[PDB]
Amino acid sequence: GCEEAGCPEGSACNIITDRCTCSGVRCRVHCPHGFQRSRYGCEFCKCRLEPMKATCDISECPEGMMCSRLTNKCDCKIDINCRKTCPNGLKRDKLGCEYCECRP
Amino acid sequence: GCEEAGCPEGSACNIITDRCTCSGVRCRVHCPHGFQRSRYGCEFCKCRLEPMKATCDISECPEGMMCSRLTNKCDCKIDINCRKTCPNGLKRDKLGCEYCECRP
Ligand SMILES: [Cl-]
Ligand SMILES: [Cl-]
Repeated sequence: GCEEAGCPEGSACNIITDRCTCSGVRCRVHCPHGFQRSRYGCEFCKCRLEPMKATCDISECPEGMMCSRLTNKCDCKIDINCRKTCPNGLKRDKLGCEYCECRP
Repeated sequence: GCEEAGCPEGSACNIITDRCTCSGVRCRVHCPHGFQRSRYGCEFCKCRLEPMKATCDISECPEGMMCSRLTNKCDCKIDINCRKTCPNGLKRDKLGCEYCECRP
């Protein structure tokens, strides 16, 4: 987890994987609602237009759904019933949810 | 200009400076309206919600205003009357326009 620890210089926290695999924001802009992220979980230097929901828990979620660490809403299917093998791993959608297609 | 040429591997086109100083998108997502950019002019892997205006010319512009290469709208003051010296150069705002404050 880097969501707490933080990251070595030259890397930033990926909010999806909670690993320091991101490059980090190449600026020092003040963003009232924080920085936007790529759908794969890295911040970049553009301000969000509205706040990210602060927290998410499975207990809040509908049947068959779980939290997205990208959106902190119950956006992701719990079971995407996917039996593909991928080198790059699976694609994520715009809500940061994996679905059953290999990353190109 | 990289807006046409394109960029060497490991770098991508900065739409503001038209120099290959960007890292490039670390994905192969299809975005119907293209990728979002940081306010300093680099694409990242999140899809735009609406299209960028395709083209901008000064002739379209109000008095005292010129095109933003970020937005292709007449967003920037032509004269920000700024006589600061900055190592990092001047800040840009969310429309990609310079204004009279040194980058931290
Ligand atoms: Cl911004
Ligand atoms: Cl996206």
